Amino acid sequence: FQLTHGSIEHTLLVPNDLFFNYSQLKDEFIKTLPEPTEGFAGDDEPSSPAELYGKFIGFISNQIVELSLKDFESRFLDNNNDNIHSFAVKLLDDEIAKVKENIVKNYYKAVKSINKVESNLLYHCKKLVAIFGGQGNTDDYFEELRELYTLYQGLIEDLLVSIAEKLNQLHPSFDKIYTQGLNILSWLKHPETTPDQDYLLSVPVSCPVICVIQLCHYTITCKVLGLTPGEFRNSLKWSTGHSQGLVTAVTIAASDSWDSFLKNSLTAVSLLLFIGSRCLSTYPRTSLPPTMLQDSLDNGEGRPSPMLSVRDLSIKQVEKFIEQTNSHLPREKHIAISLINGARNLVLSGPPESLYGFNLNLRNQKAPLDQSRVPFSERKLKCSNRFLPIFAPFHSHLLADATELILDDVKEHGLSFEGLKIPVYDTFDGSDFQALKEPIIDRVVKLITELPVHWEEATNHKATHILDFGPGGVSGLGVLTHRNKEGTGARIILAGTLDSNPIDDEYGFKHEIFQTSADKAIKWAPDWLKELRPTLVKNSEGKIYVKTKFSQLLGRAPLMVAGMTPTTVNTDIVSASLNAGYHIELAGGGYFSPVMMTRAIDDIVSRIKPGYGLGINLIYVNPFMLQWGIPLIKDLREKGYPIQSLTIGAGVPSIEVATEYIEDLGLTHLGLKPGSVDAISQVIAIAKAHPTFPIVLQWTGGRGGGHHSFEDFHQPIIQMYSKIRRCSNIVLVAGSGFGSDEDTYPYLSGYWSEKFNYPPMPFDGVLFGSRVMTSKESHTSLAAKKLIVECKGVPDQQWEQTYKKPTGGIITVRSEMGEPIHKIATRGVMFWKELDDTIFNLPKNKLLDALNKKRDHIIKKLNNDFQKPWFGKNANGVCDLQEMTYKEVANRLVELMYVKKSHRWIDVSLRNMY
Amino acid sequence: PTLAGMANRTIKAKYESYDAALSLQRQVLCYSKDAKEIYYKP
Amino acid sequence: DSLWQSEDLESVVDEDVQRTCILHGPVASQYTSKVDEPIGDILNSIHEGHIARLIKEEYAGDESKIPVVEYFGGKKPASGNQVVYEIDSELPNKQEWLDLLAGTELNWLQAFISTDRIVQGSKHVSNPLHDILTPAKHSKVTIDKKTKKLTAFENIKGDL
Amino acid sequence: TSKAPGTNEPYAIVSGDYNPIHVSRVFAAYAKLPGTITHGMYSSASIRALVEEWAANNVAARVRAFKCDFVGMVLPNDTLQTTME
Ligand SMILES: Cc1cc2nc3c(=O)[nH]c(=O)nc-3n(C[C@H](O)[C@H](O)[C@H](O)COP(=O)(O)O)c2cc1C
Repeated sequence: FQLTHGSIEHTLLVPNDLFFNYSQLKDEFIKTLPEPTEGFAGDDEPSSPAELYGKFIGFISNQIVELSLKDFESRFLDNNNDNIHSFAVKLLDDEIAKVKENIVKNYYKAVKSINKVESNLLYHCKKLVAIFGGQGNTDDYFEELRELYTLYQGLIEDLLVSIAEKLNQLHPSFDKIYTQGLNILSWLKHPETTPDQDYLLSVPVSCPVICVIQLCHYTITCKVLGLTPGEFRNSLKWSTGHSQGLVTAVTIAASDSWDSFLKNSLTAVSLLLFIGSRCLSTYPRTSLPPTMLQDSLDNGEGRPSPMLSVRDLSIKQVEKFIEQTNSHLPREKHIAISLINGARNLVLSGPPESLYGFNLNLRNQKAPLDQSRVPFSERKLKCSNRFLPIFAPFHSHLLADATELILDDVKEHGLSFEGLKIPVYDTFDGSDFQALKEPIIDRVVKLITELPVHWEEATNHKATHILDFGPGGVSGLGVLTHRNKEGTGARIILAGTLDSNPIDDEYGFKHEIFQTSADKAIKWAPDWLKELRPTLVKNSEGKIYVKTKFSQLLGRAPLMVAGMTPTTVNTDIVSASLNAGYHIELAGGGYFSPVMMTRAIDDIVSRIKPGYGLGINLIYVNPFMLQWGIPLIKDLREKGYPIQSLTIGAGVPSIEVATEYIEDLGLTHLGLKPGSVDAISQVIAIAKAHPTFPIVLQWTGGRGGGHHSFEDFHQPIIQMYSKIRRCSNIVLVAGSGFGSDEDTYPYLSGYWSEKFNYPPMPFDGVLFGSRVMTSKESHTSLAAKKLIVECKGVPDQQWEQTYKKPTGGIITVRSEMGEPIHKIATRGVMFWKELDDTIFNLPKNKLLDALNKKRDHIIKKLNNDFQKPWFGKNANGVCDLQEMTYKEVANRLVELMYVKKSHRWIDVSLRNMY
Repeated sequence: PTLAGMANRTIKAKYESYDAALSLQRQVLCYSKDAKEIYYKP
Repeated sequence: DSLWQSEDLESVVDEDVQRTCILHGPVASQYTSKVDEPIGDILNSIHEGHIARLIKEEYAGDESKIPVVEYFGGKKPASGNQVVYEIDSELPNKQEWLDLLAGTELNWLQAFISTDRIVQGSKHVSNPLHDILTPAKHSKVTIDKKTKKLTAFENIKGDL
Repeated sequence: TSKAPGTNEPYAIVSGDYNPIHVSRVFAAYAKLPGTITHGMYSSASIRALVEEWAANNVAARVRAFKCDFVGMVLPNDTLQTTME
């Protein structure tokens, strides 16, 4: 057979009379197909041979249909016969969603009864968890049910028809608030009959429809796998829901054989109908002043709603703001915590006017700002608050008086959930609904109307697989809870929508639940404690090493000495520190030409044992360093020197620079210490560009060091760890104020994040820059070492106030280029700080005048306090360079450039100047 | 505007959160400068 | 050029430390307390402390429970006795072929095949094996035993 | 924009103005006016709702003298572009 359209065709082996009948159906089918669009980028034009086959079988679906079904399944669904979604997304990734959903629909139209247990990798290995979304997940929620009805007709048409009759029967029960009805079938089948999104979003309407979406997704997950609800629910470890989905969760827990499942769906739908109608009757939303919504809109804000979502702020801060607004509002238009989606994700219920005033206060207090040049302790807080698409203040006192009415109305219809099989986690208290003295429906109604939602506490799961059946999908509850459980080993599957999988492959999808091959069907999110656990290992000689992602590459301990221009330019410190068996990167900052760098590298190579390897550190701020050092490193590598690593200092290079550094010069790994969230993003992009080349980060918080890109050591690596570990070749090591096992072990084992309430976040290694100064191998002067030791330290919380005074004998000073340097508060360093606070900060004209007026004072200060004295001084007396005889100039040059005790000049170039 | 300015900074120092919560859009106007707003002549 | 003074203090004016600027970390200064001790000693103390924490926590304080390998290193972060591999030209991945020849155990031949670099008198040059064992078309390879020996044959002048 | 109601029964019931020309087809046909036109008082109240909404800020203190004249005529399910300045 030649079923074809454009440059695609499919071959079917048909019996003779069957071939005549198939030819009849084929000319009839091409009578309906459209012409090629020169790319198959149209609407009804198939873009794949199997898309054409699906169109053909769907046409017949309005003996040959079985043949086409079997041929299609054998040709394209290789063991994924029930998993047409997997094929659809295979087309999306390799071969848009409209045609993918169309092939899915045509296949499901064609199939016979699907009562066959699908091998979904043992349905994801038998902990299965079912979460249900709530209200406000998405604005255009109704199109979700539109596509659901259109494309899964054979599976949930019966359910939708049942819901339509149930709701049209429920309206006579009490009353109709529904100015445009609630007949869902008419709206779905006739697009013109459907009212506007505002009326659809009105709660008495929307709550039944959101229940419809959840129950439809559950019914699809049952029928596709051929699993009755009574046994699918058994497969689930437990189930719960958001602000609205908890009723669906308890109903699914009460599921049974299909006949009883329809009764369960009736119960859930009637309960949500009563909840929505009673809530709207108790608090009907009113007109909203147009000047007020205009003011809200012209400040980057959405339409005001009875719920306001605030992100990037803690419950305590958000609560303090509500207390201000409530103190200045009457009790009856107060704002209360409606739901706590996470530590930095909240939603607050109340009147839209009260929440608008709330948002005015929050906009006044917030900032737009490029605060990278501002210390972290004094940085203004950022947040992105917006109103959810909802028309009711759920979980607030406004609907509290609707509660008793809801229960009284429920008691008349026999609505009662008693026989729950799986646990249903309480959305507020977190416990199981099974162990409740009061009726389950009473508790759930009180939850949805009055009580808040501590979402994380409710979903304190101990499970591996979670699936969201609610509205929103990508914008729904699954993605929201995935952020809360990124690193705890939880895999969220969005079992309510088919789409191309995330480009970073973070949460699953309908295709992922329905896959049958146990490589994409079974997908586990990273559990950092387990997969980055600091392990131990032993060598043949018996030496014990700490096996991590960092120690594994180096073959030695995961405790490096970072590059240091003053401290790690000596040949001996590098050579002996390496001979101790610890990686150290010789800094180039003390070397100003390739000949000096080559001499130092040669000396270190000669002084280290065979089989050894060192690293080099280069500063990216100065292009001269790069242009003389990168060719030298390439030359030494082509020679075959033991240079193992290149650590690029402050300033992550561009993608092209990282590319040439990774390919041209053959290093084992590339140290790429960033100093900001953006710089970490650049490093991640470089690692993506080179997925196989190891890249050790060496991220430094700027709390300790020399030149510190001032940040916090915790927050950036708290919010970027998740994005850092989605990279097989990024190795995560961090320093910035580490000097002992006591303060490094929590970071190695990941326990450091417990205080922040994040999953354990193990670190591959740690770098020690300031702890190794006092080491005997370092050539820093003994008086300098005594000063380093005698200067006390500063706990982490108090580091950032070093800009103002000597925190533990260390202060921040401005560079010639403006970068801040942490320096011990010596007399010279304090003079430096005084000058860069009082003189160098002034404009040029004011700089010179102030320079003279305070030069009268600076000459003395340079003489008594700084490295560089005033050259004009003679025996004590302050003189200018003009008040100087040639003899005393020469004498001063001897005194200041030639060392008497060592009987040598400081430097040959100084001798040449003399 | 000797009184308009001090009324402005009074509401700023004392009634900022009050105005926010109650959704009060205070418009301080002076005959010297904001005459167009006084006479509704935008 | 203010950084060298802390290293060479015998030259600055009167060898006074307070006149020199020394870079250091406020959070690490509390841990930095001891004068003139070996850098190897410092790093050994840190490593041994970490090993003590790990042995107490994840191994019940028994060193015999630590997994043992002949050599520790050479593993990229982004990654019977008688076997015969007939190499072809269709698609034998270099990495997969070298891994198969290297084997599973962290033994001498595993190191000597999977390692990407060779040392020549303290000189890291390219591994000659990644050139010799490179996929050709007829480089049939054979290991006699898990730790006995390895042999690679080729159809030279029409004779294997 | 304000939209006249699909039927005039609810306004007739609530206001007490049971004039058949608004609800009964036969009486409108007899009166020769074009169909069951909507209540002019419905139109006035619906556009004064626009005034109270936009000109005020949902503030009931601003409700004061509201003159209105039914110059034309409005059918049910009629979309009307109100303008005020
Ligand atoms: C004296 C000194 C010099 C440093 N020089 C450099 C440098 O030249 N290039 C660079 O990227 N980092 C440099 N650093 C930063 C270190 O590599 C490391 O990040 C820092 O010392 C960690 O501080 P901590 O051990 O107190 O936590 C220097 C640090 C110090 C203390």
